[PDB]
Amino acid sequence: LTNRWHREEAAKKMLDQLRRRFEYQKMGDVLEINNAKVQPKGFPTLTRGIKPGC
Amino acid sequence: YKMPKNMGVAPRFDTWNEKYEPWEHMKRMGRLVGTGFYIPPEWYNHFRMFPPINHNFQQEKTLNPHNASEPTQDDTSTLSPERVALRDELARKSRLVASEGMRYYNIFWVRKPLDTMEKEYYELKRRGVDHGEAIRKVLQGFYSGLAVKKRVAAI
Amino acid sequence: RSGKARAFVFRDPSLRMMRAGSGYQQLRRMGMPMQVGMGWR
Amino acid sequence: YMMYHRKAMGTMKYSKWKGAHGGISHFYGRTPMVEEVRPNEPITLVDRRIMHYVHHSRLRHFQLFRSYQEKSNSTECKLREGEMLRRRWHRRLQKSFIAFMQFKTMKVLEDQARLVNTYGQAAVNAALGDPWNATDNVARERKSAAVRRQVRALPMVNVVPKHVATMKQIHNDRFNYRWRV
Amino acid sequence: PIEFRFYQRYANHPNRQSGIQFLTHYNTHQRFRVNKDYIDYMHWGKEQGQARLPHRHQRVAFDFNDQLHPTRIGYAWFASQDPTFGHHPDLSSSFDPNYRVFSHPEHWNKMFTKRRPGEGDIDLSVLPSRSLLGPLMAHSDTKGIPYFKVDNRGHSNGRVPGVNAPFFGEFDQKMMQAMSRPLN
Amino acid sequence: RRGKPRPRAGMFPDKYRRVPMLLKPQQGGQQYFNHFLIRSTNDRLTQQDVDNASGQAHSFISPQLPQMDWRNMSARSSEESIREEMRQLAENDVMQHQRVFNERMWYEKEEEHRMKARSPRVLGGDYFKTRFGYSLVKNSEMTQGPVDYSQLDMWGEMPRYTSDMVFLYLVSRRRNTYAVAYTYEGKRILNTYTAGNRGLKGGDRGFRSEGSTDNGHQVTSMYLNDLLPKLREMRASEGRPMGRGEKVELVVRVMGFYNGRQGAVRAVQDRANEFHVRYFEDITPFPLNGPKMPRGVF
Amino acid sequence: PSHSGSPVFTQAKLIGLSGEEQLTMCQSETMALRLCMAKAGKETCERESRALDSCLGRVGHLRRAMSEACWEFNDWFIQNVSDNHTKPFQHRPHDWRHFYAQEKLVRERQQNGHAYGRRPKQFSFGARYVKTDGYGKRPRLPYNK
Amino acid sequence: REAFSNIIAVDLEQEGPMYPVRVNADGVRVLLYPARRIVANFRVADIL
Amino acid sequence: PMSIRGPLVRPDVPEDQYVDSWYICTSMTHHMGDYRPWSASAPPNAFRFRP
Amino acid sequence: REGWLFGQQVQLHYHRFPDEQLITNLSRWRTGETVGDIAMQQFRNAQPFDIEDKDPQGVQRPSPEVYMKLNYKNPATISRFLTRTGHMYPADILPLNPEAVVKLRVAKAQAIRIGLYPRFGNPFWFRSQKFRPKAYQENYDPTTYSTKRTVEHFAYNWVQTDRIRRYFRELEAVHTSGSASARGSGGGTTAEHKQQDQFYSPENQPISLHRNN
Amino acid sequence: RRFKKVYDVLSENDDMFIWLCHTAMSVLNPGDMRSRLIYNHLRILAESVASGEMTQRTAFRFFESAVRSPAYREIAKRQLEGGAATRLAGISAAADVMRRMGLTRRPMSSYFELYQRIVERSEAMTPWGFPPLFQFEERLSLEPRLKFFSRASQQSLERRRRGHVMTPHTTLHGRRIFWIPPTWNRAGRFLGPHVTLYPGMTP
RNA sequence: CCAUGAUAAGGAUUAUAAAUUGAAAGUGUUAAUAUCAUAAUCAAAAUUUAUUAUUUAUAUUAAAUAUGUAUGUGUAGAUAAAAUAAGAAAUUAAAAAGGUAUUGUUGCCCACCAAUUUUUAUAAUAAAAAUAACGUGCAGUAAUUAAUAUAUUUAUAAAAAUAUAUUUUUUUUUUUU
RNA sequence: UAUACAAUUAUCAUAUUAAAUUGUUAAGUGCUGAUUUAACCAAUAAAAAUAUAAAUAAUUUUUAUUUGUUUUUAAACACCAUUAGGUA
Ligand SMILES: [Mg+2]
Repeated sequence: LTNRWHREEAAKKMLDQLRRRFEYQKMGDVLEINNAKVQPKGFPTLTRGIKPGC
Repeated sequence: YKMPKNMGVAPRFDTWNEKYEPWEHMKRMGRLVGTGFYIPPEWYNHFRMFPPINHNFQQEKTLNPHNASEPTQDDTSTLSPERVALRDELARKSRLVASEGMRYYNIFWVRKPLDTMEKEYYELKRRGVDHGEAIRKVLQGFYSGLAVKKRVAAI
Repeated sequence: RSGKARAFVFRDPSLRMMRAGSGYQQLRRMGMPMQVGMGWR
Repeated sequence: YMMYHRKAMGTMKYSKWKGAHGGISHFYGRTPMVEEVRPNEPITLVDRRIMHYVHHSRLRHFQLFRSYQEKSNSTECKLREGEMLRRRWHRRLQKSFIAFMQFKTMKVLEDQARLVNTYGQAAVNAALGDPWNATDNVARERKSAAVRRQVRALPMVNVVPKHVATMKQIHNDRFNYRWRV
Repeated sequence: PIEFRFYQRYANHPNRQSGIQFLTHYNTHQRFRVNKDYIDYMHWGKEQGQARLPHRHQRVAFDFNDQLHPTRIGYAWFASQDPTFGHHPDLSSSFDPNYRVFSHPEHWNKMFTKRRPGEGDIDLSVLPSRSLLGPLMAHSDTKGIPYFKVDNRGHSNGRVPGVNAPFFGEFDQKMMQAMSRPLN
Repeated sequence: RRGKPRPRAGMFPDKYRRVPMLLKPQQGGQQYFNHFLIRSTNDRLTQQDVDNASGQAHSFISPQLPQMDWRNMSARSSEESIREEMRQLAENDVMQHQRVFNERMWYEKEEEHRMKARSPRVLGGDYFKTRFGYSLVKNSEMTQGPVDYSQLDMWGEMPRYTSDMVFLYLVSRRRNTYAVAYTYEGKRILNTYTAGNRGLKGGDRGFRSEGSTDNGHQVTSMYLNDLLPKLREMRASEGRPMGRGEKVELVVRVMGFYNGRQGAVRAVQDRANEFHVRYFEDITPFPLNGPKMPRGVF
Repeated sequence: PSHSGSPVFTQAKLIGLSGEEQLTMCQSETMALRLCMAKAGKETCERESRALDSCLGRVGHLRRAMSEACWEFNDWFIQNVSDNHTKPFQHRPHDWRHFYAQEKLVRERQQNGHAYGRRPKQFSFGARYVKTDGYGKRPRLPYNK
Repeated sequence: REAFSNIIAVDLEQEGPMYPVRVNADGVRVLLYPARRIVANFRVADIL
Repeated sequence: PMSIRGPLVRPDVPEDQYVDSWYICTSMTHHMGDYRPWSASAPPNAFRFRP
Repeated sequence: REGWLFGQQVQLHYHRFPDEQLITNLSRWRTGETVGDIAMQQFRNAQPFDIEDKDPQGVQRPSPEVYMKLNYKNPATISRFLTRTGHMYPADILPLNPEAVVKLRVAKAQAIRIGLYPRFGNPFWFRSQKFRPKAYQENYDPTTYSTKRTVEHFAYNWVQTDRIRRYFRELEAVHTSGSASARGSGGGTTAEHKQQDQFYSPENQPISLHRNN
Repeated sequence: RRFKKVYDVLSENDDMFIWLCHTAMSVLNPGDMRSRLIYNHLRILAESVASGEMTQRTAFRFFESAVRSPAYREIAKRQLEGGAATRLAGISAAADVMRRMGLTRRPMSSYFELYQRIVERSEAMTPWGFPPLFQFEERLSLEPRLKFFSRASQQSLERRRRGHVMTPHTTLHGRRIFWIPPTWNRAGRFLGPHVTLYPGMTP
């Protein structure tokens, strides 16, 4: 009776609790695509509409 | 979908013998030697005088299971079914006649009692004695000979 | 299916030339086409 | 409703069972198996042998499969042809095993002949249990009694597999937890 | 796959597994297109290899080490030859060239029904009846056709030295004198 | 451990892997070995003395000479002796399928022997040819001469019914099992006892043990134990009262191939103290081709 | 081992070891022990236990012999009975398309060469008995309609 | 080493084919015919 | 197999000649490759190599 | 290239040549050990059993008289080739002739319609057992469909050989013990055995080496 | 590694033994090996196989298709009933060819291998029947232990070993012989293979 | 603040034997990106924070100053540890079976929504095609009640449900009981 | 811009020599009542069983015409409703 997305999330969490990268490295992982730690930066120049800090 | 694991490396079942056919090697080596700049090997130097047989086409190309391509590997008994039945009946009636010729290994340079029994049976058949009576008479003759041998042994 | 048919091997050049025994050029050389125009100047 | 339908023989206030029962009944002409139970033959064993027969004959499978749910003619033909092909392939596989077991039996017989050669025919018969010590008839009678009791062949029927009622019953003839297409 | 690349020599389409064999006696060289005899792939090929190949009694191509079609006779005529020579292996008393064989797809067809063990369209003309009803109904006080002598044609050929007449000369197993060209 | 099940003791290495094999177990008591060996020798000597007193511990050799058996040799050299030896040889030269002594073969031949202990012109080939029927008799494989009517009547295997037997229907379904009892005329003696009727349906072990042998056994046993006084009072009212502890003749009729069948038959056998079962029948409507059943998920 | 290009999932079932289709041996002694332990009696039937153990002492050696014979059979099967995942499977209906194509060809040729792989229309359960006059009761061929 | 294992040779008494030979190794149709001179693509001509 | 190669990870030489190395999980030898037999340390013809 | 029986790659055989036994036992032949041997003498030319169905299609049965008698009026012969529940055997199990199956189905339909045969089951299943072939466990059949009926005979023969070996080894042990006792404990046992082997050990009368006793 | 080297040096010549055994046994009717024609055929083919100039499959085909005698089948009808000839002459010729040709330094090794590879195979199912694909070298082959006439055909080496829960961590804690010694950089806590933390007492 | 790298914890199958029951896949401090930065114990000090074995009812505060709190039927839920000089003993590991993804499920892909625009057309037309980021979804991709074909039907959209026919659905042994 | 398919086997609409069509049987309590289902559920509920032997391969199918929507007792049953039924 549960919905598909909730079932998937619960199953993933249960597998995580109950239970590779170096063996197999894909192009995205090598070039830092999938990695959420790497994030692009913006141009240093300040905008005009943004609220002033502090 | 399901595919056999070794289907990719499966050998071609129709053309995996043409590579190893002796005639292909013979022709290629003949051309190579005839070019004049190749030292002939000993197998070529010998088999040029004795080329292989011509009519040994493999079953892959013949596609006929009842074809006896290889004379060496041919296995077809020369005995007719009537002869097979006759000798089987004689051996079943008497184990002495069957085993006497062979024993541990077939001695091919000595006379066979089963062959002599079959010859006498054929002689009786053409004389006019039918199957059962001829078999009984020839077996009784063999037993008379064996009795003579045993009497000599006892003496 | 959308592709056309392709021969397994070539067609023998001798047979291809031999089948041309009644081509239009051969007919013209034999003079079968009757002339009704002016032709060349 | 057919007699094999899911809602057949239902017990309800408004539901009255069709047909006459007792003596000459609705099943009087439709009873497939009738056995006269006799003393020293338990009815539990009679039922066990009947169930083993109808299971090993792959007949209860078809009965349940056609009765509980509706399956298209294409599906039934597909399943039956798959079963036939698998059975034929298994017979082909088992023929090789039978041949190799016959060869192993020949090897065992050859080893027995080796033992006969190295011990003597009479010694091998005695080891096989020849009644060479049966001075009186009672000595051989004891072994005759033993083999007479051993000859008695009890029913070789075994316990039938249980039926598993999976959710929504994708397959109704399912008797094992193994998943099937 | 080889079928995807080469299609002039291989057909992977179902219903066309019969092939393009020209060595049959049928009205067309397309075995999958002919409608005389239908291949039973599941049981055929016991002694003829593949299922699509023609039967042993319907072959028109012969190997070097394979026996040809035996002559039907329907020994008496070998008195002049070796007395111990038994029956000639190339002489058969019961040999039918167009002898239909039982095939499930054509004779025992079950695709219309649910393919249950109890049903299936069957014709009994393919195989001679084994029932004891046959001889009992066809039992007569008078003798049979060979005694009554109702046949006037006899053998199709006028005179056969092997069958009709006594056989003289020497036997020729391999076709040597029968396959030769006159120089005169 | 780290939120994981503890592995079984088999996975762990040997608990006593660091002790010598002679320690586990210790074989102490070496000093008694010589004493017990000497005691054994002494008592064996005493038993040997007893056996020698009973009989004789003497052996001797007979110095046989070869010239003495010339009478036997002359007797064997005779024509009659050779003839009988050759007759035996011919008799045993036939094909023999007995490799070694077989207990099965010996038992069969002895059984046949004990069963035995307990118990002009020859027709010609032309005659056989003209007798066409005799050829069929040769390979008839059909009963010849007098034939028992028990193999011809079509009701011999069929049950023999009486007006007194009570027919007990045991229906087993996928999720239910119930037993009912009717008389010969078809009157329903007691109300039907289903799994839902008795409460087993829809409880613990739901959807799995509803049709199990356990629930079927329980419902059938309860139905029988409730029916028995009802059957007694029904017969008493009908005017044919039950006898003093009479066995009630029961005809079991079971339908359904589910699990609620073995439990039912076991309950019947457990209540067979009074329910004397006379006939057993199983009934099942095998589908050939009928109306469309409700569609499955597939 | 892969017979006809399909690997053998289990070879223990062929032997019968640890399976339903086992071999019955010393059934008389087993029955005697079962009856003795079922009856109330006076003491545990260690004598029947000794008899059964003496009967089945060689069962371990027999099982070892059959296991080594099964290993030798597996070796021979790999040697020459199979193809090691080389040939196409022959255990499913869609691997025998040619046979069913021949069946369809026979039916099509029977029905004037018009309908290929077509089945007669479904009819009611009592179609031949409840349909009125003027309506076809017995189903016809897909070409006959 | 593979080329030396699969090396072949031809009879040069004729110095060219005397009949058209048409084959196909991997679907590529190849035709070799007698001609007055070596007329073919650069690579196949160098091979010849 | 150990039944052939013996349960040895080093040549059977007295531990006096072997030193436990540093930064490497193996034992090394101070006199590299020059292995004195057991009888070298013991007096000539010594019972159980005793002094 | 496969065989038709079970897809074999080679021809089934045990011995192909008339002299391979002599080649294998050449040393024994020279030493004269095989003057009266039996294993070589009888199994030199042994060949595998012809394990195949001579009539796989199914046109062998029933008998012609059974064809004649297979009518609607007699349910006894109909029940012979009909299951216990009244269904027809599949061709995989019981391959009847096509004439046999069409006769059986038409006769069953006629008998059911008239009332001579029940719609389910057979009233002659027990009486048709004699006509039905019986696969005796005691007598082995080379062409059995099942492999258990062959493995049981293989086990029987192996157990017989093991019985021979066990009987002879125990007889040897008994005779050796008797001879040692007759010669005497002191006289028979050697000095080494009396000094070292004459103690309790895992091989010589040990205590129970197992727990939970 | 020393035993591996010794095994390789001993078995370097096994291919010729395999081919000679196949020629001796598989060929049903090779004819009369004593005849100099057949002897020369066999000797030349064996020399070619030993030199490597011809592969075993083609050499076997040459041997079985070489010219022996006109009307060979008709002549064999007189002698062989079933077409199977005695193997004594074949084995004698196969030993004589290797005795004459300096194949191996020890003359008796050739004869012993030829005899043993036959007597060991004689007790196997279908002893002289070989599938065409696996009979000789091919793209798809068999395991060295499962080859037909291999020197390592029969073995019962240990193939099941018990493993404890700490095995994947203590794979290198036993008496392992290290191809590369563990260092502190790789293994944080490991004393070495020569240490024993629970020593006994010895006199 | 941010200002590249590097050691940890985490036991599930190479076993007795002359032997060890702790892993490489990474843990605050360590070696290239800068662009207001004085945050550092030398005593006597300020719980709100996941990752910690405390002493239970005969005798009780002396040396650097050193714990005043919670007696309540060994008592809910939830949860921790050990088969190694300790003491524990018969039911257990050991099958098959997949990419439309290549950026490889954090993936391709689907219509609708939204935005630009092209072609046929001049009729208040219709149809078709191109497009990297939006919105609604998750339809398909062994893909979460299988998929394919035709017919009907519903409609925010992929589609969904039925009737019939198929498997480019991954598969599990009955030769007359 | 002009400049050489195939014809030995090609999966979306090119069917054309083929034996069909029709059988008249089965099932009939009301009784003190919990059947089916993952769950809800609706109202008498049991049922329809017969085949083969026989119709030429052709020279104008150039030619009629034909391919699972086919209308009524039950069992199945798609839109829609939501306490839950309709509908091939
Ligand atoms: Mg989805």
